[PDB]
Amino acid sequence: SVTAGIIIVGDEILKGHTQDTNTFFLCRTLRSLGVQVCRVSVVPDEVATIAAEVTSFSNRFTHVLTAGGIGPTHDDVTFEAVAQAFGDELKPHPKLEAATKALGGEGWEKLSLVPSSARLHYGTDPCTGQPFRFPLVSVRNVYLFPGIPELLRRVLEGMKGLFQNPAVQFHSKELYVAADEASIAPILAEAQAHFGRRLGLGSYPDWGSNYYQVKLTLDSEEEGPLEECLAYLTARLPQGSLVPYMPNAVEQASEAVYKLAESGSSLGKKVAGALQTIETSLAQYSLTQLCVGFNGGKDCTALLHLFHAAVQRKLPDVPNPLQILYIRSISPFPELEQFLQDTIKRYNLQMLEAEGSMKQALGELQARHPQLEAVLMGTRRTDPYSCSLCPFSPTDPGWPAFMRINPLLDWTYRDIWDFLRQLFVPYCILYDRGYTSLGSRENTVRNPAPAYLLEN
Amino acid sequence: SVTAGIIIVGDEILKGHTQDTNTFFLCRTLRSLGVQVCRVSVVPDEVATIAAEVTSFSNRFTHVLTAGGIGPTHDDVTFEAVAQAFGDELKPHPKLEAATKALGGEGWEKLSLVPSSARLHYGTDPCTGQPFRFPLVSVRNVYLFPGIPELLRRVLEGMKGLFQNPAVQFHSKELYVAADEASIAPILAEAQAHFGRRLGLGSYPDWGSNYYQVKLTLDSEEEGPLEECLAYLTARLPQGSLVPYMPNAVEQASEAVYKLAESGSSLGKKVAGALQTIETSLAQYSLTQLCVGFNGGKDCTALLHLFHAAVQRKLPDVPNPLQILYIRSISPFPELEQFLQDTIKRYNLQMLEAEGSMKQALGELQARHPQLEAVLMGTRRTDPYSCSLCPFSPTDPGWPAFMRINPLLDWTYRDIWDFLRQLFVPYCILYDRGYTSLGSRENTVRNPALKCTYRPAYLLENEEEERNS
Repeated sequence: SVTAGIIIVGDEILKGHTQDTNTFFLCRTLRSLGVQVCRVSVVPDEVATIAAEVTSFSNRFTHVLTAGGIGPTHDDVTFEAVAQAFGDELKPHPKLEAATKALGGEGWEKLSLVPSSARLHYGTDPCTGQPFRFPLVSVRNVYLFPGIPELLRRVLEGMKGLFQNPAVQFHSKELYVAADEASIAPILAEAQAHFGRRLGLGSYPDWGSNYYQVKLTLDSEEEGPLEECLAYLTARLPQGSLVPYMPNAVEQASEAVYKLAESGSSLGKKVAGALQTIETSLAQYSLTQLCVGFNGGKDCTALLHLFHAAVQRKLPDVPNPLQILYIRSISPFPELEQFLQDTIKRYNLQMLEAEGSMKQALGELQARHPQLEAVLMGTRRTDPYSCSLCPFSPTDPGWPAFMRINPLLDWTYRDIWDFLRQLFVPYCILYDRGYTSLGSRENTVRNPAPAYLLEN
Repeated sequence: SVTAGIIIVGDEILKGHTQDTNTFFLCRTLRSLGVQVCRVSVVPDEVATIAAEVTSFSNRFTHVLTAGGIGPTHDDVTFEAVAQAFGDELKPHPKLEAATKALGGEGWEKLSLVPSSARLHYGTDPCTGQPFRFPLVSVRNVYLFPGIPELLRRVLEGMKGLFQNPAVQFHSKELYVAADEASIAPILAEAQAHFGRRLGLGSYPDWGSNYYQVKLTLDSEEEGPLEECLAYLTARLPQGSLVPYMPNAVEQASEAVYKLAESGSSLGKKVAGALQTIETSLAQYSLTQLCVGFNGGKDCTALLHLFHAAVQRKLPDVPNPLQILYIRSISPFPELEQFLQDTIKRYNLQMLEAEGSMKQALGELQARHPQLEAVLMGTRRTDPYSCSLCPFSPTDPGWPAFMRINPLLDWTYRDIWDFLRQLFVPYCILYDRGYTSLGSRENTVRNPALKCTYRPAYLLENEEEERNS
């Protein structure tokens, strides 16, 4: 049981000028090394305050790690505070003097003025593989790191040996629960009691996903207790509470979709057909010549995901940035605003927004890009004009002439939903609230008393 | 003098599972309101520890703001901790009971079990305009916020009136100094003494810039002292320490480049000519047909900047990412690779990678991209082959068929460096370290002329000395 406390010295973080990113790194790294972090404290550049906090933490924890305040200016007073807390006196340390002298050493006198009882630790910068400029100063069980975030990460990585607890290795499991915290709290209490000291079970909500509301976290020093509690909980919790959620969209999406295609299942065959059409799309036109019609709904969501999967594997070496065509005609829904920005961010899309009917946007697009010659469409066999549609249907004479590709032409509503949910693809949350179609504000209603249970 | 302490509750934050973002929002918000935050504290889900910190912060500071631990599980124990801290007893507050009963209220009894001395503060959620689900719980000068960052931001926005200090207004301003921290340390000490408690002066280094090393920070309740200190320091500090640097190398570059072109100066004329060639390029081919040859160096940096300005002027609508072709030295420098990575995000470029001879990379490209037909080049007329070169030159017969466009043909080394620095365009750090020309690792060395512990590249006064390194 090796514990540690952290003291971050910085006026700026308290003021709000800059955000604190050192604390997350320090905590994560120390967790990996086998050290239990018990407290964190942000304090201003004041000698008395820093000295009090150092004294308390030193008495209470095995290791103490301070970040910031060892500069050459007047506001840098960590060394002085550490001197005070331990009744030491500040003295120029010859080796730090030599370090400053090897370089320019103008006005660096304060950088070598450290507590008399200090000890130096030399290490290797992981980025350069060469030794650091200055060694790490320690006093009793207090290690004085710099505040510069890049340098802090480098120095901690270089000197992490100093903190490794060999006796302890931490093992952790994550679980996604679709129920709110209130419903499962009793089961968690019972499980924690039954297991007691062996493992720590915690819970916290994370709000922005279609597949879980709460995240359970299991922690232990050994691997076994984690699975034992997994079994206990899978039993106690109602069946299906847990979700095997994976971040797929960005990278695994390519191979995950292809795997679903090669599987011998109905949905697998539908995916295989859509992907064959999309591959032909890539073979007739350059991607600079293709664009995906995206209104925000599911059909367009699935189309975009399939196009991404196909593009990646077909064209890994080329940058292949995705282009989409977005039409607004009615005052956007709030959920739609959020989803559209999120989607373009995830996929790194190119939005050429015309506002009106699709044909109008198509004219605008012909104007903006002379190379574009074809549009991918999420039209389907359930959508009217269904008998006339072909996988490749050319644009009407009046409209601006583009050749439309309909990979999802034979896909059915049930298939769209199976495909989206099985791979955990994100979609507009309104669908989860009982709306079967995303339309204008006057157009939208809920037919059920989720959307993915409606049969037709 | 309204002071505030902050207590962040949650084991997960400490273990490293998740990062804490509540603290930045709380600190920024409280400063905007006129409240000085004196401490922040992260504590585990333990009653004793939370209660100790609560007692301490309450006795010492005007406001105490707690985030987390008011959930319905057992590991959430803020209410009980506060009860302990003030010797109070937990008793259900009927209004919170009515709230929990209004909805299903399954397992929500713990959400209505608060200290007997609790006070409720009702508000309205700024996103929905609807009243909050639950009110903000207060005990003494201790305010119990939820832990979910989205919901906490909503709640703080709704009820921030509770903390507004009318007596105080904060003024803050930052300065960019091209000097090491040690050199200005004495001047900063003297200025701070001279101003005493009128104004608060801090300094911190910022590492990723070609134009400044340190950032000075002035904080006060009035504007006058800030301007006074600006004058004091501008006088005390050696000349040129202060720089009017602005991070508009991309958004405002469009207007700036053309402004410099319209100037009747040697450099202005050079920029106008390069831009004329580039505009002609855009008039001949579509952007899908163009790409910028970019090796990371100075010439390509300036070329990309000019090309960007021209594109944003003629086609402000066209969002297309500009395409660039990168050739990798048999042994690239790491710093140059990093600068190229930083650049691809700055300008949002699309990279058509290729290695080997220019001829080889072009052979691969015409396969990867058939639609592409022309390449912009940062070549300059140093050697005779380039003096023979023309602005629009096709590739030799052997090479693959592309049209090379050389807008920078007549530019001189001094002009390149002036164009980059005057507009504060970012460039590879290696040039500042004494390299005047970046080639493969085994061929290039810090330029000896620039040694004295090496001087920047943009001070070398002779253009011919750049060529030898």
